[PDB]
Amino acid sequence: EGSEALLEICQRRHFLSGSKQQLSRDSLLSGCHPGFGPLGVELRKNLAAEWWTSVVVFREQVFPVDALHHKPGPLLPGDSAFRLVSAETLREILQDKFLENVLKTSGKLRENLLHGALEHYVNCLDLVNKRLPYGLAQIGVCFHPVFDTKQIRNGVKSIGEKTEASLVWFTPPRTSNQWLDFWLRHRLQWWRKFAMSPSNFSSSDCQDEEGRKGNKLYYNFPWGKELIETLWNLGDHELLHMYPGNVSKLHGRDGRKNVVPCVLSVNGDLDRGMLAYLYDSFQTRKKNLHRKVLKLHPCLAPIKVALDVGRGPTLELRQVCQGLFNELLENGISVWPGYLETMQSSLEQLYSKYDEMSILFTVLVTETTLENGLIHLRSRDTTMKEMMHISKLKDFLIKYISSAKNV
Amino acid sequence: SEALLEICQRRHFLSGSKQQLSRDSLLSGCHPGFGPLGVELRKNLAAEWWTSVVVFREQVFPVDALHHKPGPLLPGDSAFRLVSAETLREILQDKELSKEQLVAFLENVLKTSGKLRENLLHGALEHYVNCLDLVNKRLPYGLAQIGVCFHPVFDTKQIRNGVKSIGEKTEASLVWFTPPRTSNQWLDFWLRHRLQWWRKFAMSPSNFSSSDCQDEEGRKGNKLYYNFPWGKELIETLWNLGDHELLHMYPGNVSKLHGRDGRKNVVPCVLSVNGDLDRGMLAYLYDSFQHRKVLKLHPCLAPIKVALDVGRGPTLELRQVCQGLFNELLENGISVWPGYLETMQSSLEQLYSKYDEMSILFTVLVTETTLENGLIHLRSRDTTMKEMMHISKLKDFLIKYISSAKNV
Amino acid sequence: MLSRGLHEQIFGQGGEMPGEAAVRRSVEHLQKHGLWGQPAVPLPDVELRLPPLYGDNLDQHFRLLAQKQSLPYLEAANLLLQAQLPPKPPAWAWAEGWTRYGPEGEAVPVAIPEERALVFAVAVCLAEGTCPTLAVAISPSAWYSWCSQRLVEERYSWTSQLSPADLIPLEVQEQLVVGHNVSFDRAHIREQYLIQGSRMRFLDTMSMHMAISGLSSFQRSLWIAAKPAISSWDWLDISSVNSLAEVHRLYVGGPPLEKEPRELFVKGTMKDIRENFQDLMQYCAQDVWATHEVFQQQLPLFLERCPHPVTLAGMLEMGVSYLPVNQNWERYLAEAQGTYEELQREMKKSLMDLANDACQLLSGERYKEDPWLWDLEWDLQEFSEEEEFQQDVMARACLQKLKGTTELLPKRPQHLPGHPGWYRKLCPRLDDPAWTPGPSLLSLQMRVTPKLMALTWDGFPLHYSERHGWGYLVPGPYNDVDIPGCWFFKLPHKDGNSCNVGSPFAKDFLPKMEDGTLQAGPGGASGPRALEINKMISFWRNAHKRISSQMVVWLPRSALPRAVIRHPDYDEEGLYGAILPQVVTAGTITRRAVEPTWLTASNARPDRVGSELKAMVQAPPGYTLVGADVDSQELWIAAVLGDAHFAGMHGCTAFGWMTLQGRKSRGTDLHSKTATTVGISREHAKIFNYGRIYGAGQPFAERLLMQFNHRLTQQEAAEKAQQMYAATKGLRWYRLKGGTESEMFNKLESIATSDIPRTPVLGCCISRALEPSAVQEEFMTSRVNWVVQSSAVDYLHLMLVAMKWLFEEFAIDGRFCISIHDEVRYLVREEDRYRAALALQITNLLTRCMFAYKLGLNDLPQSVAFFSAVDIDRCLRKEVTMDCKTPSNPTGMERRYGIPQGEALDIYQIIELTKGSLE
DNA sequence: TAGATCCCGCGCGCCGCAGAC
RNA sequence: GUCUGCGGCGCGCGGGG
Repeated sequence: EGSEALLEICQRRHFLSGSKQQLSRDSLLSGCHPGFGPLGVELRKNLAAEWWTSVVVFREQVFPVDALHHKPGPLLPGDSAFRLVSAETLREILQDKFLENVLKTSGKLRENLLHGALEHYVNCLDLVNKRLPYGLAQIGVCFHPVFDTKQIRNGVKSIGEKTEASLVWFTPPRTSNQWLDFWLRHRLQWWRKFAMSPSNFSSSDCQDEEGRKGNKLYYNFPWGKELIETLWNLGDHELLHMYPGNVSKLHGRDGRKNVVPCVLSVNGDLDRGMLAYLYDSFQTRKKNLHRKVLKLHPCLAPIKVALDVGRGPTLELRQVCQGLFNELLENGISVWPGYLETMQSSLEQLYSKYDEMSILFTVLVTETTLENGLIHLRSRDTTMKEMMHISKLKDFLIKYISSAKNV
Repeated sequence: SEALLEICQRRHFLSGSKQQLSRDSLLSGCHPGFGPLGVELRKNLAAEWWTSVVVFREQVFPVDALHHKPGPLLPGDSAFRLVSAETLREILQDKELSKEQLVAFLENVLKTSGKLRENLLHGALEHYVNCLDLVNKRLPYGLAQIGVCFHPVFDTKQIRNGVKSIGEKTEASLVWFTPPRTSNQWLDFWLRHRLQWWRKFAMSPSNFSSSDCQDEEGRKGNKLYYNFPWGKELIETLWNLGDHELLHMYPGNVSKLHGRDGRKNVVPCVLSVNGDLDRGMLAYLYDSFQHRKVLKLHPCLAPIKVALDVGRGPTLELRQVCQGLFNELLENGISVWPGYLETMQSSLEQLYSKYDEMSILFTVLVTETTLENGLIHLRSRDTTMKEMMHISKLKDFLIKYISSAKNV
Repeated sequence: MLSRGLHEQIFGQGGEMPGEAAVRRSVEHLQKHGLWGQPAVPLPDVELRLPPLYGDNLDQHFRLLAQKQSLPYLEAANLLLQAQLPPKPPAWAWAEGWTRYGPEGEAVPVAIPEERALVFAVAVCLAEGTCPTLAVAISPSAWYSWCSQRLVEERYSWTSQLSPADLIPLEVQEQLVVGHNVSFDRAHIREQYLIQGSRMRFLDTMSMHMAISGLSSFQRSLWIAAKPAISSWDWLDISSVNSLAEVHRLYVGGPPLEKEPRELFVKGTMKDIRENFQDLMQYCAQDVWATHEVFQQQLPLFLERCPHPVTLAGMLEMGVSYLPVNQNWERYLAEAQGTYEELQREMKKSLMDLANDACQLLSGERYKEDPWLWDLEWDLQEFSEEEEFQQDVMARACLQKLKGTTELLPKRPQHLPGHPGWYRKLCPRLDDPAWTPGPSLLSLQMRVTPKLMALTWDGFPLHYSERHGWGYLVPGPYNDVDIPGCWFFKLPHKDGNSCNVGSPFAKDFLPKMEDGTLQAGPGGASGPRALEINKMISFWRNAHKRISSQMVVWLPRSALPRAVIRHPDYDEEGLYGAILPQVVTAGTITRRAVEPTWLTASNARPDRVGSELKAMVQAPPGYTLVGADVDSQELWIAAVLGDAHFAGMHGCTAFGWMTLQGRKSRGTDLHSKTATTVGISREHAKIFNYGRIYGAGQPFAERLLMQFNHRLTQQEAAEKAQQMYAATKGLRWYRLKGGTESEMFNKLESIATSDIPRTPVLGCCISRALEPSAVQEEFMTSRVNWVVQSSAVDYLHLMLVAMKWLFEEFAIDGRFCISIHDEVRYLVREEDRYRAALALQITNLLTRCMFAYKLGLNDLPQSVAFFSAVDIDRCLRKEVTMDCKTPSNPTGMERRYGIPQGEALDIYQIIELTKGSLE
């Protein structure tokens, strides 16, 4: 009814998502989609960059860490869901004699990346001189099992992919509560940033079966609230579990006292958040506006400005775009390279195409640009066109983006 | 030449215990991950690759390739690094076997569940059609992606009979679809550009080299080696594989995988460029080494640009200026190591030696003279001349230095 | 017992002469109006052992208690009254500390003044915060000066307790202090922020000025104006406006006090104070002298106008309030300000988005048909393979240069041509004034924001054409109230809202968002949220100035008592502080205390950012707040006054019958049961009922009913006379307000026009300016409000003196009374906290009985002889079991759950060893 | 009842200083 | 020089408790 169905058109169509005619919300939410389009990849990259800048940059005592996509083979208790079947049907044991069937002593793909961070804690303690309050951040893909729950329609469990960004913060036990509240507030504000309707990013409190507390952040999709980020206060249970040999090596210095740190893990789903921002950017009844457009935030839109030409008496003078394009390519302003299709596309269709692609500004070079150069600049937020001058464009765009970065 | 791995282990350039990474097992991915400095160096290298290959070409776009290929009824002829490759419980290669009805070819095994990718070409070949739809059928264009790939490891006995291992390599891949005519010209163009890019950050570019190789699957091939001190490893590979692989995919239908070149419909020829960013980082870190122990990484690749510190003076009324400078530098996008909050007042010479071993472009020291007239101390990484300079202009000097280093 | 329900008593004579005629009249009056037959549910009998009373009655008991409390300070006041003032010193000293100025201007440095009585004044410079800068005091011995030690150039950055002055001797006994706005001075005296009580008490000449010939709020507009409009003008020669100069001129015969024109204190710097040390010191000494003169002239007037000693003891006890915070106050102020900022940004972002979306209607002149934005401008004004091309021009075709113009680009000559005129006005200049993108400079207060948001009521032309938001806004030229708009406006009409701005018309759209024809409509995404954000924000928006900048003093570790040690909550890097409410003991026409940010009717309410202000009053470890709210104070007072005018038994006038028998739940009480059923609105009737016992008029009732919902004048209080016909049946004649209905308010009028003190309980006098004898006037409503509020403040004083007496009788560590809107809270140590509750209940036994002792009464109903409950908490809040909105939850703060007690407290005894539990 | 008025905050002018056509 | 940008200075009208 125009919500979550008219948006998917102009997504796979504008290559913000992998185009196969999926048209499944559950597939996107589960991570079984074929993939993201180049615009979707750029949007996810921008979102990851913003997360990195806000979490580990502008924040001392936070450092990067890499966790492998797979874990070692042996010393791996537990087993997969479908591998745990021995009820019946043992007629054929014709095979002579790791191998076997009890988990085969085989490695596993990582479901969460906090295990790698917890492993890396001891090595990452020397760079802070054992100062307790400090974090390890990482963005990486996580592999999860998912199924339709229809008999065995797909047979083996389907495998879903989700780009998770995790920060594992080691804090003194005494200061755990206020640090948890501060991280919850900061993450909620960050999510509410870049949002046309920040109220849709809600938060709630939850408790573990061990009594540990945490918070859950949700985005209000048109069908209902969906989880995006989870903060948990592990309380050094797993950190001590993985190091049972001795605690002297594990003691870090807080203030003037040696203590075992408490662990707080905050894990957010970048793909679900990217879908949430896509939904938020799009707008219903008796609006009297029309004009479909993705009003993504300038700080994370995939393409900033679109270059074009029009009514050019000389296409040899189209070289004016070149260099200017290069001028925008310096200092990291991404540009949609137009003025190349050489098609009889009216201005209205081009404007609609750029609006649906979340392009902030449309720059048009006309015949009156060779003398006293003026380039028609149209804005995505409001459909009005300026004149401006060539030499001031780059700084202006920078200033615009800079002004969008903060307030 | 030797004693370098110890310097890597210290300062967290390579994460691991005492001599676990060792000499071998670094060429393959069967080793513990990198330290924070190593991760940041990898990120900088990947950013440089992306800037040189993707953004500056205006016809190369990112592509999203999944780490797994479900492959309904996958063919039985492949490397099969992960025959299961489903959620947990990867059963490796498992050659032969699977004779019993339990875990037979049907259901699990026989690569029916899926596989874990070992190259980035397949995802690009799958997104080929959609990316033409995006480009509007203009034949010459590319698809780039940086991602992890999984390979099998052999020999290097771990326990008794070889148990194998998932060698993980962060590879940067470009798949370039160009018309069959002048495909060799595009091959030479990309070879020259990639070699120039690899030599751009090299302190001694003579080590970087190239060689030619011929095979039957591709018309021509090039290989970049760097000539590591022990020998010539392989850091990059370029293959003119041909339109044949594109034909195997989408076997049915016709006039679907061809595009417009010169107002003529032609089935494209594909070139595969594949560079090892892990081995590239190892190569750059090796060449940066050189009789003080200093890592002369390129300014555009160094993980940490500048570092702040306090020299004597009162403990208070100095953290304010350092914090302000730190905030300004980070607001301007320059990575800074906050050494001002370090306690215990480590030895000045030892501090400088440690800071040099970490490959920091400039060491900034703040004293009471800053409170008097705002003049910080500044030491260069390689020239080791100490000079006085104004605190307000430090950001401008640093960004100018980075820009000058970037330009040749 | 029995007799329609009375209490059990252990004091008072037998007596019991109800009178057959009086009982018959009561019965026959009860047959009509409320029902007579009602067995009801008698309450359990309670037997208690009160402590020994003094005198033959309880009136003499309270008199003796008041004299005992007030003698050590009355002696000091008398000493100050007859003291002889030596001449002012010629030159004021500059040395740090306290300097005494003996005769011939002899300056001697001393540690502290050893004086039993003085007049104090402290001045502050706002530049370096609120720290005091200079002080001058006088005493019967000599003069004293204090330079605040600010002469040194040293940085402290607030957060200190040594900054204020020092006036309490260690005595290792009375310490009366007088002044004008003495609460502000005692904020800069020190040792008043200590958790321990002190024997120093403060008197504020403003509270003797409000009590003696005070000025009404309505009368203030005519008093300033002359420094059916016919009225007398005989009252302007006896009243002032509470300013020091006017009060001194009225009460003391002398030249007008000069005012310093520079006013370096409010706008200046410490350098200016150093340069202007002498003149400012002289001005401060002049103010102190003026205050001393007013106090001397008013003290015998104060005793004469309040002959009962209890009033002075009550003012003495009221003047010492205490509000600990314990490091959460400044933390509470940062969170509230942050939330305010984010909501302002979010609502600001919504308005900009609405403005951007509003640009689309110019694409085809679609704004002409828009009912919302039709009248705006929308006026747009026009007025080597790669080397060959790798560089090329290299500077974006540098051949292009700026030819002509170069004026429009800078500043705003050609500000954004092509855009709408209004959008152009909104946007800032392109580069210079810290350019921010979008239609910034847009805020709630501009005339265009309603045009972009809300536009409800079928119209919302929020224009300033002498009518504000225009509209007939009801059924029945064309397009006067039609939905599409585009009105011709051939002849303007202010229909519907005929009053225009004549009414007070204040804060009426905040509750009209909930239904009330106040919403955005067609937008559906960002319109309503802006209104909802404004609803959350409005309180803090105009309260953050007062709530912030509250003078908090943090005590040092050494000054903490032994209560803090031995407790688990000790030294968690904890900063313990106290807020002095700075409350005038009497700041209105009556003796009711006035405080704009602590004595207001507000509590922790949802959807309000700045709510829960009363919370975060965290007691220190080892102490807790024991408090109680008086159940139906003024309603019961008016009912018992009417009963006493009517007969002896309380169930006689038929108003007290509903007050006693009626209950909130399953009862026909006047609050939310009777008046709501008679009226329309629900839960607003508890304001309409108070608006008749406080003595309003029918026009005010009609206006108040109008603010509840939209109705025409016929259904207002002009034809709908059912409330005024019943209840206060006024204008009753041919009977010699008097009689003929269930409420007896004629006693209040008789009290007002009797020329007595006109306080039926303790005999506190009325302001000279409002007396009919002094000036005949038709301000009956103000006078009846005066008497009822007088009874209220007379009730509060009685509780205060009783609680003080009960605390000083035994070894109870409970003091620091705090009075907020008929709710008394005390800070008491935990070890005796239950006892502190018990006494409070007993207080209501005597206080009510005192109201039942005068005016020829000797009995009281059983139910009203005790409090409903006593709240024993660790923080201040309306109810024990409540939460907060803006924070995550009350668990974020250190707010545990108390115990309202009730009947549990009554099982103990008033001795130190209760039921063997202690020791 | 009591109701509040300096106090911002938002609108109008008239008077001048500049400036390109 | 014009009404065209840029200042001062006055004037209204309304909410606050």
